[PDB]
Amino acid sequence: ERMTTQDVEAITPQTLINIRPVVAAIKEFFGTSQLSQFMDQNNPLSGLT
DNA sequence: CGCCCGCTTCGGGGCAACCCTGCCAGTCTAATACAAATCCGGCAATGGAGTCAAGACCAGGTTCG
Repeated sequence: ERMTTQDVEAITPQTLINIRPVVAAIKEFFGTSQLSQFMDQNNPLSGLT
């Protein structure tokens, strides 16, 4: 999107790349997903299992 | 000639147990300019509401003649 609206001979990948949707996807995977489960450690066997 | 209807299939809504147990989800042209409304801060009319000091006032329980 901003590869066009930005003026040429002025921009740089510091001004192009937005890391905020990237970091949000990782944080919404490790938080609040039904595979990012809470570590069930009431003994070493269930910790392993 | 074009005209219409009986089975077939395609789709579409409804339902599929019950106790506990858990707890808070997203993104960009950017500012001026002005006016009505609102609000809040400070004296300034209070007079009402409370507070004290003083006393007058009884009429009854306590003591002397």
